[PDB]
Amino acid sequence: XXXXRXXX
Amino acid sequence: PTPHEIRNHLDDYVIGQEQAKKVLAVAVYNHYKRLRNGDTSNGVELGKSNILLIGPTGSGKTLLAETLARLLDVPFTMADATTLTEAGYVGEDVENIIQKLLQKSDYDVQKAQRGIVYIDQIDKISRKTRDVSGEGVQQALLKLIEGTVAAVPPQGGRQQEFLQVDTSKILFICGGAFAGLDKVISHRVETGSGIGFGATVKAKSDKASEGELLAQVEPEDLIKFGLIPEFIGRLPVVATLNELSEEALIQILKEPKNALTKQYQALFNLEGVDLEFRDEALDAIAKKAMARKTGARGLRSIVEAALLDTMYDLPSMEDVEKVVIDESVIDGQSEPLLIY
Amino acid sequence: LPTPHEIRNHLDDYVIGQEQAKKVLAVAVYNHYKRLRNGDTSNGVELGKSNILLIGPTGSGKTLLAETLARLLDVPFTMADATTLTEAGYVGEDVENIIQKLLQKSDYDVQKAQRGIVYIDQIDKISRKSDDVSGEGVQQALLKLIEGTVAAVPPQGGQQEFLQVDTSKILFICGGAFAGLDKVISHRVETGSGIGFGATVKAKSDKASEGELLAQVEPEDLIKFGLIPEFIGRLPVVATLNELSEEALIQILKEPKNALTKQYQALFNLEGVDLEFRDEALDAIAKKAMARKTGARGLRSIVEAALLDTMYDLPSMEDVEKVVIDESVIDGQSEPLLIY
Amino acid sequence: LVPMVIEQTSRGERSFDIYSRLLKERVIFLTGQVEDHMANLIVAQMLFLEAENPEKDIYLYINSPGGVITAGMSIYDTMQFIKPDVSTICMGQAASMGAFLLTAGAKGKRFCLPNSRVMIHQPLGGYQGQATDIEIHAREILKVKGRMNELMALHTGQSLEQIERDTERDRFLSAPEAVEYGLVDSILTHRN
Amino acid sequence: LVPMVIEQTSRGERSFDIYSRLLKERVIFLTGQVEDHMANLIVAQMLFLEAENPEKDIYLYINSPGGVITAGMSIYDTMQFIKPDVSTICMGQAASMGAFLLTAGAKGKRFCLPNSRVMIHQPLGGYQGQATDIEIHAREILKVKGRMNELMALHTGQSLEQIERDTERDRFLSAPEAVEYGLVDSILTHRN
Ligand SMILES: Nc1ncnc2c1ncn2[C@@H]1O[C@H](COP(=O)(O)OP(=O)(O)OP(O)(O)=S)[C@@H](O)[C@H]1O
Ligand SMILES: Nc1ncnc2c1ncn2[C@@H]1O[C@H](COP(=O)(O)OP(=O)(O)O)[C@@H](O)[C@H]1O
Repeated sequence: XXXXRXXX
Repeated sequence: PTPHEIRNHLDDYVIGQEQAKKVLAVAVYNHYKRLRNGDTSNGVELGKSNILLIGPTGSGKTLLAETLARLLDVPFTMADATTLTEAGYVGEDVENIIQKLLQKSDYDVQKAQRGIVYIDQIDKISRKTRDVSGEGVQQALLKLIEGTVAAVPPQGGRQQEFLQVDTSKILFICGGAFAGLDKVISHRVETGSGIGFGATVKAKSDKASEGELLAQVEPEDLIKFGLIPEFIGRLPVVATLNELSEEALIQILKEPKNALTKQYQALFNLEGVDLEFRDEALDAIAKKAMARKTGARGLRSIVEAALLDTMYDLPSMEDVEKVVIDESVIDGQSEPLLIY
Repeated sequence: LPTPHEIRNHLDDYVIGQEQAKKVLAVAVYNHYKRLRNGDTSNGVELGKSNILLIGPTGSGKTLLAETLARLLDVPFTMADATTLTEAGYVGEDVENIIQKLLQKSDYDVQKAQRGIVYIDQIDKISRKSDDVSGEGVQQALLKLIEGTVAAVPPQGGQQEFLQVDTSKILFICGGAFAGLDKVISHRVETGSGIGFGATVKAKSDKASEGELLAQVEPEDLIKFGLIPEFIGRLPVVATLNELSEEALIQILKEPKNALTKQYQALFNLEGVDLEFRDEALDAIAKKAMARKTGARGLRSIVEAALLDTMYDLPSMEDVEKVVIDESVIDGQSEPLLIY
Repeated sequence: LVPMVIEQTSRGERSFDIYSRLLKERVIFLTGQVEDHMANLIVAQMLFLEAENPEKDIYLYINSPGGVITAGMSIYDTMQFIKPDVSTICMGQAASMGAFLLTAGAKGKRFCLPNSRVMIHQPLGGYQGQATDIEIHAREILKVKGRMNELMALHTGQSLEQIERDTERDRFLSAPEAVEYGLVDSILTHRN
Repeated sequence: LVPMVIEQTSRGERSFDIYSRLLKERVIFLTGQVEDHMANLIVAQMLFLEAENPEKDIYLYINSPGGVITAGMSIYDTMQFIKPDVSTICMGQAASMGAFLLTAGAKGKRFCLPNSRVMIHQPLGGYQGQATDIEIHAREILKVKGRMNELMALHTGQSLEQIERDTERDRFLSAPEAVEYGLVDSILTHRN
């Protein structure tokens, strides 16, 4: 549904 | 099919793109030239002729496709990839496009294989829980272009029978405004700038404008954007469209029956009042339109922004048989003169 | 079933100017598929795989060798690019996508995708920067992939299941261009020079071929470039393209059956008109190609731009049986001659 | 010693010297006597700014007691060659050669501080040797004096005859008198 | 002090001195007196540019009152040996040796500023010792004078007899006269 993709 | 006649009809509905019309007439004619009597040549692997349109916003891409469908005898489709979800998800699937093509051809396989395909907003599928409208759409479309027979249930399925309609014979027109495609081309063409006396120094913008920048594009430049090289390999043809011309803006408001001037004219004719637009006001509008960098679509802003006071005050006003718009009106310093 | 001599001729038909590269890929692919037919029924078990690593200039036909091979071999092929690749979990990409791409050719492969081939482009872009998600880190992830393993892959995207596919059997061909590698090997093997008086200057930029130096390339030189020796150990086979030649470009348009010159010739055969391409016109295309530093890839732009006027007017024109092209026409100062 | 400053940018923090920070904004400093080394450094700065932007005005602050003539003429020809308008400002003092580069700026973009002072005189020289050699060096310095007066009249607008009489000996000009004399355009008393 | 500049590149930001930035664009500066140290530094710059690109023109800006002859001849032989065309420009002044390196540039790529000045004279020397040693050093400097006049005629196109008469004493040449004299090709008044 919702993708929480984050990279430091 | 005549390249000289197809260009004459498109000239009626489209203006400002002379080079692009020549490209479409050649590619379109080469597409049908192969289907009717082609693939009977001494040399094998005749390259499939395709089209890849590229232009800014309001460049008339939709109009060119539409004008072709009306002129052309076979059917035409307008299938964007904004909602094309792969693997049969809730949004949509690529198979429906094949289905919609048959509806236009009335389940005629012999007539549907000779059809044309056009897609808008192809930049949105550029590769970046899961991704549904990303690079996945390229994979499904890739099979459609390279060539493959698919299975479509006739009438949606009452048996499990499908129609094995070919796809290598159908033409495809991938076109959409590519945002940011100018900085990438700028790096290659600029090749730095000299600092000494003899070396020439570039100004703020001499060759960095959208016009004369896409013609020198290459396939490797699109790879950095996000597209797949195999997808671009199947479309060796490219069509570069100029942003706009000052003279074309004056013609778009006078020759087309759907011009904005004629629209507002009928809006006031029902009220029992006449309207007029002098030539000095038309050319002034074109200078302000190009500054907005939006195209013909952003032309209504300049018109209604000027006729706001003219339309708001109008109903209360009486004995105003005709209204004249002077060049000063576009500037906004002087109000339009009223005729009693 | 095929042999190295038979495949050499087929490769020669579509590729030229690369003799050593043909023998390398021929014996490599020949012995690779021999291992699949025999499997491990012989005394020897777990027959090791031999990978291939190509190094050559840009537009030197590296991709064509892999594409033409897939047509004759008939096995599935994919063209992956390593520029987007990122180090295990970053915004750009993950290695998992590559595995599904190969299956995407047929979308259903259990004992059929193991025998497929894969190509990689721009391998030098991931060189270990020594000042990382772009550098060395990416190479570490590919080690286990090339050595052979199994990755879960949803077939067709969908079941509540995933299919396991081996990758030891799957051969990999890492293609790429290593610019500036001549300086590293020159000081090591031939001579330390280029800056001194007695030292040889780089006068032979185009007079002589850098290729000859690349033939003496070794894995130790690749370590200084940035690659990991462990990564190069998995790819013992080495292929070195020498250069592209002006006379070769003339042969590229005449010797290959799929030459662009022959496509237009076949296009007008059904039309009942003859086509011609003089030798004085092909040499000019070679100069324009080298001028844009693109090779054979930037060839259609020169041809299609020149024949746009002739092709557009050919259907309209009548009683024309032959077309002649001259060197002046390529420059754009002349119009091609027409014979009735 | 030169103080170091930090220019806050989106990419990150960067450390610059006070003179280099102003160079980024198209500002060059002319300090001390005009010599071959100091003059050749300013020329490289002007060319660097030309490539970065040929449409942005350059500002040249001059505080110098003058110096060699040949070193100064290299700067004058550069300002006229490049397309950007080289704005000049006089801080503290502007001697014979400093005044020639001051008035050589773009018309309408020349300023002088309320308490600045300009001084103009004739070229200085000398020679020791045979009489034949003295005549050669005398004719050369005479041409320069005539050439320097011709260009001074061109930018100041005065007549060549007036410049010859005023440059026979040292002549100091206050900031108000310079405006009336055509040497500058206005005075930057306060920031409005 | 040398100002620092930032060269925006795709890889990242880098800090360079004003002299090093121009070196990246095949530009070398010849400032001050010509000596063994300053001359040996310019030679290394030319070779570095040769390796980077042997087909791009090099630009040499000269602002110098001259100096040692042997130091200058090392530069002249280098310009002729390398394949690239060494373009020369005169800024401020060009003395005897500065003029020889100016005219030694590639034909058709020699320029002089509108207010630049060139000066040419004969070699200078001297010796103290026995009469036998004075005769040796006198014959050597005479060969150099003859050799320097022969090469001057080759690039300027004039006759050897004319160079001998014109180089007997100091001779100043304005920018227009240098073009008429074959020393240069044109004048870079404005940027077109
Ligand atoms: N070539 C053209 N000639 C005449 N009118 C045009 C032309 N292009 C655009 N217009 C006008 O602008 C309107 C919108 O044009 P569109 O073709 O829809 O713009 P567009 O750039 O194709 O939109 P996108 O970017 O594909 S969503 C048309 O209904 C016309 O009124
Ligand atoms: N021998 C050849 N015959 C015909 N075309 C060639 C040949 N060599 C290269 N090409 C052209 O080069 C293109 C492929 O270039 P490619 O090998 O992908 O470059 P790179 O080596 O940088 O990957 C193809 O479009 C093909 O037409």
